[PDB]
Amino acid sequence: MTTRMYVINTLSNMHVGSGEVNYGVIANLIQRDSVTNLPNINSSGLKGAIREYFKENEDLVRELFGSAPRDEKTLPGKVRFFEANLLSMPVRSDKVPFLMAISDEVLQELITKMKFFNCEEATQYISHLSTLLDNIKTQAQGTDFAYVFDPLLQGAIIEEVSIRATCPSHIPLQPSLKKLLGDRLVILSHKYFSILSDDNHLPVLSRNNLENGQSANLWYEQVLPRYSRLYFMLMDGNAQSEYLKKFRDTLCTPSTIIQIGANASIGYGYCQISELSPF
Amino acid sequence: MKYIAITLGPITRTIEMAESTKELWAASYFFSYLAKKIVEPFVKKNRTFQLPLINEEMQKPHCGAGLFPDRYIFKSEPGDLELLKQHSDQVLIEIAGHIASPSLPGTAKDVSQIYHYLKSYIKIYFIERTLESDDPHVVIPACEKYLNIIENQETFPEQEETMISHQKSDFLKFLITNVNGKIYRKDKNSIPRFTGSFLTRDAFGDMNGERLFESILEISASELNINIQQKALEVITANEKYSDQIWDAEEIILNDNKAQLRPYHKYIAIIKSDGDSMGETIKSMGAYNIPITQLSKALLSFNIESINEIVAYGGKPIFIGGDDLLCFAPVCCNGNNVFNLVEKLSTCFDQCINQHLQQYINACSEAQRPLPSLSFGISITYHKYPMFEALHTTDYLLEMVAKDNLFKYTLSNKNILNENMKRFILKNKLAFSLQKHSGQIYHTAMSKKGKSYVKFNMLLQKYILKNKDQESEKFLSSVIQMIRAHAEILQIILQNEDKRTEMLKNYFDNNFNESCHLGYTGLFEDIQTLLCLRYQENIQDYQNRNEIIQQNTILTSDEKEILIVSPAMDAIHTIFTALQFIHFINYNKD
Amino acid sequence: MKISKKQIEYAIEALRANNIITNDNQYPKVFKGYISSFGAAVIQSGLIPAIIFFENEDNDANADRHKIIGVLKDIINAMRQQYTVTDATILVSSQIPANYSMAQYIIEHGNTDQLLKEITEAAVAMKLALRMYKSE
Amino acid sequence: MNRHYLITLTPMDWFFFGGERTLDDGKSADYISHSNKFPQQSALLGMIRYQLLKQHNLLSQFPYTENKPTEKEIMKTLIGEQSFRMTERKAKSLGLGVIKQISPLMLIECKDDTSSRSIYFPLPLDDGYKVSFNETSNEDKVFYNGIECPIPNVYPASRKFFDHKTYNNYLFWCTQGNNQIKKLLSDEIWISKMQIGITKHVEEGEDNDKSFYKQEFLQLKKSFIYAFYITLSGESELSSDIIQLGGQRSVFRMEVESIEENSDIQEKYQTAAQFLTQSDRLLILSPTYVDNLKELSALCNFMWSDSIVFRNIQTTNASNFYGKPIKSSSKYHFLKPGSVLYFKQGKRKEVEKLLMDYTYLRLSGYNIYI
Ligand SMILES: Nc1ncnc2c1ncn2[C@@H]1O[C@H](COP(=O)(O)OP(=O)(O)OP(=O)(O)O)[C@@H](O)[C@H]1O
Ligand SMILES: C[S@@+](CC[C@H](N)C(=O)[O-])C[C@H]1O[C@@H](n2cnc3c(N)ncnc32)[C@H](O)[C@@H]1O
Ligand SMILES: [Mn+2]
Repeated sequence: MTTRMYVINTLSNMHVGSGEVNYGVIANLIQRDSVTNLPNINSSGLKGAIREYFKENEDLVRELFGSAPRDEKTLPGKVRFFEANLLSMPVRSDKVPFLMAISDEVLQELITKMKFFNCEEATQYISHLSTLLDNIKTQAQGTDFAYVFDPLLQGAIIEEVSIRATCPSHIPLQPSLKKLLGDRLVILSHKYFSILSDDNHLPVLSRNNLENGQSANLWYEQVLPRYSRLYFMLMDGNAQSEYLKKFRDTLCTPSTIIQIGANASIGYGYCQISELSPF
Repeated sequence: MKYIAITLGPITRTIEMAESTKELWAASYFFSYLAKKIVEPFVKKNRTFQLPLINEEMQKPHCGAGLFPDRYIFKSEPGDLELLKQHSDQVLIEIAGHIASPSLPGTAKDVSQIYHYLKSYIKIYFIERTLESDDPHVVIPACEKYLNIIENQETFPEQEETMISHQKSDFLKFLITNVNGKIYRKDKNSIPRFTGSFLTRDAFGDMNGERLFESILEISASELNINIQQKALEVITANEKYSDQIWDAEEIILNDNKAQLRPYHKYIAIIKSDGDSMGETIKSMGAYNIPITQLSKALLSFNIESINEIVAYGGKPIFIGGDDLLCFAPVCCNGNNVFNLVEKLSTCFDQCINQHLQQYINACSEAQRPLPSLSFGISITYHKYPMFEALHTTDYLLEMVAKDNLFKYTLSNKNILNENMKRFILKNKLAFSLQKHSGQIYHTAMSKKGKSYVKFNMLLQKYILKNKDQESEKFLSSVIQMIRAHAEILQIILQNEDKRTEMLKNYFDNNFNESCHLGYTGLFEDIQTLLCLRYQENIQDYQNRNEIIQQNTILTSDEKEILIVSPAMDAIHTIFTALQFIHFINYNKD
Repeated sequence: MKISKKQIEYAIEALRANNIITNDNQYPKVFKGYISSFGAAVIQSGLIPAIIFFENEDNDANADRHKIIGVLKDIINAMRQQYTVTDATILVSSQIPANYSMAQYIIEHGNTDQLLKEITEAAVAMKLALRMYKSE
Repeated sequence: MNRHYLITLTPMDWFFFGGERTLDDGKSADYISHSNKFPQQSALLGMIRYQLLKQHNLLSQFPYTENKPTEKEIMKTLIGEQSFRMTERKAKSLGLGVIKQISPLMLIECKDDTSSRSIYFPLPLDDGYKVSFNETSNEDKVFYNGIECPIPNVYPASRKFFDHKTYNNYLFWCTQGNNQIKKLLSDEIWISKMQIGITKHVEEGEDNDKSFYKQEFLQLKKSFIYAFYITLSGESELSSDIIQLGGQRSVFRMEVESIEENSDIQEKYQTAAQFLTQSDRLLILSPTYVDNLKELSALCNFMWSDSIVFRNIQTTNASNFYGKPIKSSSKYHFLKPGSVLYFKQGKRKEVEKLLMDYTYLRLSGYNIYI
């Protein structure tokens, strides 16, 4: 009945359009945070996607998300949606197809956000993540780092930024932290993550428009890689317990897939919303 | 002696109040009308004017453009103060009456309420200084600074009731919104006409050709000899305020003319120009003994010739007064481009400066001092793109880039302007931006001082297709992507001082080494020459500026990188933007 | 990929240093074909056979084909000079000795994935930098 | 009996404060919606009333009701019977319930050494310049729309004259330092982003392709928070919670801190503003309203001022609350904070009497000067 953390875990490519005026080759760019330039989803897009999924359940939509745009009478929604910040991203590797890349700065920002928002299971996650971050800083000692926690993953190569994965044996990764951040997790410096998540390294796809075999238009598209993880905060205010429980159970159902992003018909931005499990 | 200086009008706010081209024109001409009516008694009483040269020609209607500025310095005999006060009150009472209930779409109006609103809104401040010298060079800046400080006193209406229609209090936007009047019908087989307000009948005259402006498409697309406004008016009046309906109908009518429709017909260009350091020019004409009346003559002649050129090209003059110009013109019509119009305007300004300021031109020639010049800001946008955003973009271009006010503003906010840094202020620039319907935005800046501008204009003239008539020069679109992709290599080539031209020619020959490219040697040579000229001008203008900016310790790294411009990359971007504009004009989705 | 300006600069300096371009910005015509064929040979055959074929002196060719291998070695040396020396990095920054044939270096310095990537990038840089000059 | 609190608002996300919504009226909306840097005092008062009605669980939920007239009476004596309107701008009492006095909203900087707070005010429009108003008489007289005024001779306090090409006081905010006045740019305080929004076209219905808009969202710098002072009468508890302030469901966090008793919040605000005092002029600290600007202009030689727009959402104690709210039929213009009034010789008390004649606005947080 308070602020809750949700994880997105996109199962496909995701393209949430900024609508910004492009200065380069990529016509369609993805939404990025103003301050940190990390990929993000606007709260309006999150609310739109979740309302689209639940649109059939009219009472739940009216109670939680509010009235329709054409409704003759307006009811404010009881649920407040926040921005979805990038948690982890898949990066190309050599021993494995990919690794889930996280940075120290995004971990610190997540800790600050949970402290500021006071999530449901905030305390244990804050304590364990703070201990992990302090151990990481103790082992790094001001140097650029890339730490794997699976012993088999030692010596892994991040392809885009040519760095090698080290294994600190005295830094334990708790199972809940693995469930939150992902499997085959790599913790590296935020400079490496910023380079990996910048415009020159995010996947760019060429697209065509053909009329009777003649190309009408050409443009390039930017997408967020599949299996990337994003987190947002949901504030319910104080909604009906039955509608809120229905919303949480439907969201956490393994068979529930939410479409966030532009290209729905060609399978862009299908995700599985998770809840912060108790530690 | 007994000089009088008059400043009037919250021009920026009223221009902000317009969301359409016709509303912008009405707002701009409202203040010209006010100034004309305010100053016509003093001109009729034949007193010497030290600022604006008010002759018979400026009082005549000139294609619906406002030639009357907002600042007037005026020599007054005793008895002009209360005369000016009473005339200001009377010219508020009139106009308040003129907006009461002519053939204007509305319900009813209270003359006293309109007069109160106009008095609370329209700024009318005048200063009667007692100076000791009759020299214009002394009286003009001394009164100008006091006018500048006078402009900071704010007067506004306290209450604005706008609801239940018939008790309105915002009448200026009623005037600008309803300036074409109410479209009136009197027959089943005739041409519907606009019952224009007092502004239209004072601006556009009353002698035929009375197609008053309505929606931007008619000048956005005026080369097809299609009376789009007549068809739009007949379509609107065939069924059943009206600005949106006319805009939609005009768009549809332009859509059924796909046969001879080119993509630039839906794009509109905004032109803004200001005088490059007119105050320092006046100081120079104070040092060398040249009267300022010659400068006023040159400015008035340039204004008249610029109005004529804008009308001949096919655009619309919004405001041309003093050193300031605002024009709405088609991107390309009847074979001429926007940049052709800009070149013509620059040529007209130079011709008027030479004709009316020959003594000062000769003095500054051997003295090695800069001459008066025009900085230009051009914005081309989709017709549906917000006009406020387009005007803000044009202002940003002109002021910040073309007048180099980014450098000066960043330096002054940190209080490091000094004088050696002031030596690096660059004028005589052309800022141009084209934003597509998808927001691709091509922007560049160029210096009109050297031959790079001439070569740019010649390239545009050469490689832009003319309408079907005998052959053109066969522009090649593959060079656009080559320059973008090979930009760093071109920078490396440009940085080689001894073998720059040979390396550029060799690179273009070796990349475009196929049989088809034998017909594009002229294009390759032209772009090579333009690139070399632009790089030379850029290094001359910006090298020492970049070194001193980097050597500065106060400025932050981000502000340093914003202020620092790379000469080679800037030249490459200019070539890229020129080629993109050529391709945009040339290509049509058949 | 995208064109690397620093590698183009290294290619220019190595082409000048290995006596490919004369005092005038001109080179013998066959070197264009040499540079273009080197990458295709590297892909189709192995890296070692291609380096052996192009590094081979006393061959019957219209010009000095081993000069391109010299240019490649110089570019690789410049790249390794510019490499960042940090822990948890993959690249080895030791320069290739001037008394060493490239074939011998690749022979006794195996696991040559980094060397393969460097050689391909240097070949691309050589191809793109040779276009600034004219063929006699 | 009269407890005074200090309320600090921390922006938990991007916030949006509504503007005029239009440069005209009728049915038109604004494609570009811009965000005011500050909320109206009406927004603060309504937030206080809503939070009080949340603490004492008396809320207007689901369609419409009449609210049990005994509950109507208790809600009247709690929050008043009426919203903020400028019709009662000369009333000697706020007319609300337990709410008595609200200070103008302050920009407070919180440092790492969280023991002291820095209060930031807009830079006075005359800062760094000297204005003289030479009175040798018969020299030169300004006529501001036909009223006599002495000529405003102005010089930088460092001669030359006012160069409006270098005038930039309107871009700066200021705070007290143990030396000179610290100038902070508005850019360094507020971060602004423009968001594009559409309604997804659900077919088999709607003519709504027309749903397309841009909005401006403002974010405060990490060390900056909003704050104001409130006086609550008798038995009235204000608990820290999560509140709504501004459009688009902008969310904030209250910290309710009870300062020592027998304190005057007006005196606290004026003590904060003391460092900007100049004896030859009046500095407008909060949006000031005068019914007629003519008398004010007659009372001073120069009005280096600007104007802001005001329009309140007017709701009765028992209103619909689910529908288009009724807004003040009249759009009102206030004097922008940081404006300076250079009065004539003497007559400072006359201008002060004119300004404090509207005690209702003074209690709310408007018409405050130093
Ligand atoms: N008709 C005119 N005759 C003489 N001077 C004029 C005339 N119109 C305007 N001026 C001069 O224009 C000056 C104001 O110019 P403005 O502020 O537009 O910019 P500028 O000095 O031309 O250049 P910039 O914008 O680069 O600073 C005044 O000092 C005034 O003397
Ligand atoms: C930005 S305003 C500043 C002062 C303002 N003109 C006033 O009197 O309050 C100055 C600019 O307004 C423009 N301008 C002046 N008179 C105008 C008019 N009648 N119509 C349109 N623009 C005008 C010119 O570009 C001039 O340089
Ligand atoms: Mn000007």
